[PDB]
Amino acid sequence: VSEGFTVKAMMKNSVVRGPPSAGAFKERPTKPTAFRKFYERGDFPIALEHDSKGNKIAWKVEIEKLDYHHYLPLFFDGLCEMTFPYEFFARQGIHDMLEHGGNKILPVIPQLIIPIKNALNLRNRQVICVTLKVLQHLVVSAEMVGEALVPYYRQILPILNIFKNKNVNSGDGIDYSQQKRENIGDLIQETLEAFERYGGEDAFINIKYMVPTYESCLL
Amino acid sequence: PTKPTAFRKFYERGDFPIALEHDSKGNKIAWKVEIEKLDYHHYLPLFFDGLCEMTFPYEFFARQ
Amino acid sequence: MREIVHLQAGQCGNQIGAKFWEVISDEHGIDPTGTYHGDSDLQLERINVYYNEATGGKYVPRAVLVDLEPGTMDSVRSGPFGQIFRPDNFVFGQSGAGNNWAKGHYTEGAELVDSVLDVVRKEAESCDCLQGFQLTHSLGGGTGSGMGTLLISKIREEYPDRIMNTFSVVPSPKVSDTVVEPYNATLSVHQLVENTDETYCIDNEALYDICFRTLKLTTPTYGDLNHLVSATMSGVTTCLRFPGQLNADLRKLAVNMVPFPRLHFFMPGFAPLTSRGSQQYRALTVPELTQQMFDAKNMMAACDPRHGRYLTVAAVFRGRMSMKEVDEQMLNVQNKNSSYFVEWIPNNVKTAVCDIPPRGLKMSATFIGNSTAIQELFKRISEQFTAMFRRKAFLHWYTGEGMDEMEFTEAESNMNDLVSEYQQYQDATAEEEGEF
Amino acid sequence: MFKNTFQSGFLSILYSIGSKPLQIWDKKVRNGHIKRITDNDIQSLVLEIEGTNVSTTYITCPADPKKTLGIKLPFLVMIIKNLKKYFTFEVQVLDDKNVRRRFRASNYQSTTRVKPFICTMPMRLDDGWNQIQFNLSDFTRRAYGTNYIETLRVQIHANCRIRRVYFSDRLYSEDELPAEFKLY
Amino acid sequence: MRECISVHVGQAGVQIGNACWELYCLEHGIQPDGQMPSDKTIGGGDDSFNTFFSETGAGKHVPRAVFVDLEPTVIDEVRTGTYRQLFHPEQLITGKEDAANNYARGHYTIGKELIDLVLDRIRKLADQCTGLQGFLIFHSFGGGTGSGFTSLLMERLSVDYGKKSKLEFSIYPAPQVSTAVVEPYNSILTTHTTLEHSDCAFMVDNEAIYDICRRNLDIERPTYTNLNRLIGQIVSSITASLRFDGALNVDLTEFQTNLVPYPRIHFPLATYAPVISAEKAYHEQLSVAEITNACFEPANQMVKCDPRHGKYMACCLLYRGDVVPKDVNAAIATIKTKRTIQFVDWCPTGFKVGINYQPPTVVPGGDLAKVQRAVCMLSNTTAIAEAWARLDHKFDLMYAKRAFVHWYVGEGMEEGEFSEAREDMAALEKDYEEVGMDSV
Amino acid sequence: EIPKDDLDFRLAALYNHHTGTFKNKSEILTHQETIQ
Ligand SMILES: Nc1nc2c(ncn2[C@@H]2O[C@H](COP(=O)(O)OP(=O)(O)OP(=O)(O)O)[C@@H](O)[C@H]2O)c(=O)[nH]1
Ligand SMILES: Nc1nc2c(ncn2[C@@H]2O[C@H](COP(=O)(O)OP(=O)(O)O)[C@@H](O)[C@H]2O)c(=O)[nH]1
Ligand SMILES: [Mg+2]
Repeated sequence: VSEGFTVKAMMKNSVVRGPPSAGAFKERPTKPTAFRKFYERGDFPIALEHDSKGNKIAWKVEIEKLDYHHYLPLFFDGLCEMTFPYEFFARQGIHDMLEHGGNKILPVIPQLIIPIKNALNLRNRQVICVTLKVLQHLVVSAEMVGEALVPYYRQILPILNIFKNKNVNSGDGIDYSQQKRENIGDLIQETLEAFERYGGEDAFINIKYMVPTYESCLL
Repeated sequence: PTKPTAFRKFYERGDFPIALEHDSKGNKIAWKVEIEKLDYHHYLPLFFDGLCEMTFPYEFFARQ
Repeated sequence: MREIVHLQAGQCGNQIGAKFWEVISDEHGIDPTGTYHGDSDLQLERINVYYNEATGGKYVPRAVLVDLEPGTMDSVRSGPFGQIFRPDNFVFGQSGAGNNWAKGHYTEGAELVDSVLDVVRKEAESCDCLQGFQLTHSLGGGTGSGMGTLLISKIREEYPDRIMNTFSVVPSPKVSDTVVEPYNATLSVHQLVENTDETYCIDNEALYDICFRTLKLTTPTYGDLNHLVSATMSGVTTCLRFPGQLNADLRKLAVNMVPFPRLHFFMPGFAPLTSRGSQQYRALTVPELTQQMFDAKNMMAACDPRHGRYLTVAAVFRGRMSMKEVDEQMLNVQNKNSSYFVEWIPNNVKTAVCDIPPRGLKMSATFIGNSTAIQELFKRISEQFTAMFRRKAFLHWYTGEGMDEMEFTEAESNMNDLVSEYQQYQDATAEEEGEF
Repeated sequence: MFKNTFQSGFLSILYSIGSKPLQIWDKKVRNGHIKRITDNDIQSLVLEIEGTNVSTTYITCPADPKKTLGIKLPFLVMIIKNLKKYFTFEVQVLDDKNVRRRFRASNYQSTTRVKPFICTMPMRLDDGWNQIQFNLSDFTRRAYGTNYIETLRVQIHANCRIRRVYFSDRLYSEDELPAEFKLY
Repeated sequence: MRECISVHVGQAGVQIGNACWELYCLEHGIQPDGQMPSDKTIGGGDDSFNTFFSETGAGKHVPRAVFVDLEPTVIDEVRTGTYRQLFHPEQLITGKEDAANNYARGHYTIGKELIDLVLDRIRKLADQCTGLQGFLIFHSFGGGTGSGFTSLLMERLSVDYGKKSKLEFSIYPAPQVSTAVVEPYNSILTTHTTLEHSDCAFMVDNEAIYDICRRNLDIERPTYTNLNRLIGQIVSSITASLRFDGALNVDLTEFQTNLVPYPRIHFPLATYAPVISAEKAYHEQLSVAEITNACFEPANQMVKCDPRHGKYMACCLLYRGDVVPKDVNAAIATIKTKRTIQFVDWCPTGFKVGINYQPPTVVPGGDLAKVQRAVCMLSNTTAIAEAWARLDHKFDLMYAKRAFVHWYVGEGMEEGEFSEAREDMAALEKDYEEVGMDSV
Repeated sequence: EIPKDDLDFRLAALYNHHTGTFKNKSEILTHQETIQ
């Protein structure tokens, strides 16, 4: 019945009411993206291979010499989608764009922070599985992406910060979800040591600045 | 009146290579190592602690 | 032996530090012309934290005053105590910013800052051991705010092991003179998170609400509001200037309130504020400093602390007081209201006492309480700014002055940085995985 | 108490491939967690303890606080991973003049202090799956003028990966070891 | 020739000093200026002052103190307050900027800009000595140079002076009341360095002294004057066996052999029984039996730590005044008859008793009364196990999310020196369990 | 049951010295015989 720093709630009997709530750990409303608006219009050279082994993206052009200055900031633009077809070309396209080719991923990563962070601001628990799988794959399948991302932990790490410790507390209980990577506080760990392992020197400071419980391994 | 010793709590553990030849002549302790190269610093004060034994199997190992 | 240099920014900066120096000069007993017509020795023990000696028995501040309008800051000499300043310290431009932070950053502020830094080095190598500097400004205009960003961002780069206080008037939600307020307000704070690590965020409508509902003035002016803010500016750093039973300098509070190196936007207050008709009738005890100082009415910023969680609390007291009663009031409030106060800090309040009160008062106290209801100021600044910036309202007097358009887009997510950080440390739990 | 146990050439008080491994040990978790999977090269499940703090999350060996395991064997061999974060492990002893003395080896100490009950030493893990073979009856002879009788507890705190905790009556070369006790 | 240097570290250590150095100039006849009056003697001579004071030719007494500090405006209260000329200027040595409530600033950043000068004055005070018993230090475990430079003060004194009886008094930070937010980081890092280097150590909370001034002396609203007046009476009685001879004698060495059973257990906990105000002092006759009762009583103890939750290991009593040894032993044996007062079964003897002859002196402006006889207790109970099992969690409340750690890690050290510090309280807490459990 | 006033304060007075804070005299000595 009480409210706070008043003449009430200084009584010898009272029940106080604290703060209402906070917008952390709770899922956010979504927004219309741009991959929707450009897939219906029809510029994408993608179709859907329907194999016996699963589903794969069919390609009607070169994957190597694509215009990645248009496209790489347009599939992270549609990473934030949960309806079935639209998440599939977004997730499966990004892997095949990245493992092909080279010597062009350096000047396009300045323009990717807006739909990396907006993929992560949503507080949903399957994109944070998916978008934190490619951040390991982003750093590996290129050369010298490490030294270009070292002033870029100030903008993407606050959302690894709140969720870095997400694990399972079960004593001798065997788990069965280690096949897929559902468990996020696992996946936030080995992504952060993947940032420090690459990036050269002087990047061990720049996670300790941001996720404060960090311990700079790999001397 | 007596109190239990260190010999009793070291035979149940089982460091000693003592075993009992129940002879028809009598009773003699078998030795599964040479008696010369035993560690007498480690052993001679310990069998003397079994000297305060009255019940059967431990007082025999002390005396013999 | 711990000197400090006062640097004031802009028209409101020179209006605030013209009455702050009346406050210091009257509490150190010195006349309008400069001389010590005072009756103590505690008024000339530690006067070298602020003042400085001339030949013939005069004291001058270590005050350097910056402005982008020529006729503004030579109306400050014409005040009562306005001739105590040495005239070399006055630095002023020719063509003003025009209430635009871009004109105060790139174009017209970048040629005054060399001369400003020359006077700053002259006033800052003179000392014994320089503790720090002070800044005073508002985040509505451009001469104050754009220069106030540029000079702190190029003063920390050469004096980095020093302390650097900031007084910021953040713009108000529901009273708003300047139409182009949110551009300046969301472009200044990413400089003030990186550049100061110490900033007191005060607000004009909260300064109005005290003068309407507590002091009950029929007609408050900007002199009365400036008199409110300077009586907190003094009481924060008394303990440098006066002896204490338990004392605490500015380095003592700066290490203590800030848990992680961004979380430094604080909300002042002042304890025995009383109407003139109800002044004589009301007692002054330490419960009647604590109840009035923690009160959500008598706060000095627009954030209501009942909409969040206190991160750390200060209190600096002035008078002759008893340490048992001073140290039991904080415990009484903190365990009697214990859903606000943060869980993983077990005793959250820091306290100091000083012996020498303000003039005519038997006791006083001052509040600096780091709360997590500062998320709301950032959220409403972001809302008005992105509402204007979605259809690109007034962009060209900032964009024809040498700017990219994506500096705005990064200067909104350097603000959504701190919104989510203050939402993290407010909902963080004593035992983890209790809330997922 | 492992009193009527025969206590042969080897003895083991935990293993990872088990219906219930942490059956005798008392688990205590605070700002942490426990699970059962971590496997770099060997396809075999492994216990987990980690939390941000190196002191609250632990698993003590006697579930009863009073009961003691009396173990005579001169070594103490564990198969525990490296992580490049902290670790402490503790095993206290009993010596010839009937006194309860300690031995702590953690990652991050500079030099060893010797004191009546407490002696804290450094420890350096190798890069791979290290297995450590610990010397009990020489460390109680260098730090004190004692001789060894038994070791009574084992308690392991934060940030490691556990499989096959055991003791040894002597030292073996790795070719001498039985195949179920080997590293691989 | 029995002599001891005094060290008063920190702005809180100066406050302790001038309540304890006004106390000594009344106990002898020394004036504000350091010379006794030509007429108007106070007692019979015999160089009783010589443990603390020292003599020039012309007839002056200057103390064997050194007031070390980093905060230059608290000693300037002493440089112009009434005891202006009692000291040299060279004993009062102030820095330029404080540690600013960082032990790691006081240990590594600032403290060695004032460690050459301390160990040059210390040699000049202690080479004119001949029979130096030890030193004293006075501090508090909240602040920066109370925590930090005192660690460098004594680890330097461990190797410069070898084995002298470097005594430690302290203030341990209270359970609930706390002036600071960085408080438990200091006390778990400074207890780690006052294990190896102090010979004995005295804990006293500020919160408990608040309780007895409110209830025994019955002054509502005490101040920090009335907390340092009481600490002086306790320090007075420790060294009273060294200045004024008595029926029994106990020097500093005969505490250390007699209180502390093992080299990590040197935390006694004190009280002083007739803390009685003068409106209700002179009415009641105050026998030596019923002041032995009030030393044991749990409300009157000086740390929030009562021995009803553990068991005593050794006790040590310091009687003064009009006290005869037959009546001391009549009340020692009464305590041993009750089952509520639990003595441990490796001390069947239990007690150490000293009787001196001089009644405790009384200060003007102070708040107690002039009583014939008094008593001070220095026990050593198992119940100190709650004075770290609270500090550990209150430290671990913060450290498991790394609050405030950037203000010490950046200022000259590394992250592991916190986790080597909680381990020793995870070792000390089991020792107080170990030496308390009964042998079967 | 009590012999003296060392034991009247030290019977079941039900005051933890570590846990009671800022108490008066009368709330220290509170035996179980006054509660029920
Ligand atoms: N008993 C007692 N405690 C005091 C007194 N003054 C301060 N304290 C305690 O001192 C602690 C605060 O740290 P300080 O000792 O003042 O720190 P310092 O030694 O002065 O050095 P700085 O940290 O640089 O100021 C708190 O525990 C206070 O309760 C006093 O006069 N008497
Ligand atoms: N808080 C406060 N604000 C003031 C005072 N005097 C003027 N202002 C503010 O001054 C602002 C306009 O002047 P300003 O923008 O600072 O001029 P500039 O510094 O040259 O850009 C308005 O938002 C007023 O709120 C004062 O005494 N206190
Ligand atoms: Mg202090």
